Amino acid sequence: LKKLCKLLKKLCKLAG
Amino acid sequence: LKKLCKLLKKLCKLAG
Amino acid sequence: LKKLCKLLKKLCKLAG
Amino acid sequence: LKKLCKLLKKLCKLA
Amino acid sequence: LKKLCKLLKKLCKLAG
Amino acid sequence: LKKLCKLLKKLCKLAG
Repeated sequence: LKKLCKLLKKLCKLAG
Repeated sequence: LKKLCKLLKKLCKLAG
Repeated sequence: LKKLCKLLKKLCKLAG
Repeated sequence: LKKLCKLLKKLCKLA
Repeated sequence: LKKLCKLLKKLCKLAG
Repeated sequence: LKKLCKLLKKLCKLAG
């Protein structure tokens, strides 16, 4: 999923 | 495994 | 996203 | 929960 | 990486 | 945390 992969990416950015 | 769940929880905590 | 973390938390809880 | 697990299964399988 | 895919698979297996 | 995110990015980049 491109949606699952976009959400994981935004979780990483918000956490960093 | 119990380590992965700990990192996923902390990622979310920081993300939030 | 809040649901992903929420689904990931349930996944980790059921597994432990 | 189960759809996510298949998406994860599908992600690892697609890589 | 191959180790991540293995734990995710274990997390799901156990959680069901 | 940073390692997990780097791996997830790759999994997502390799997958598509």
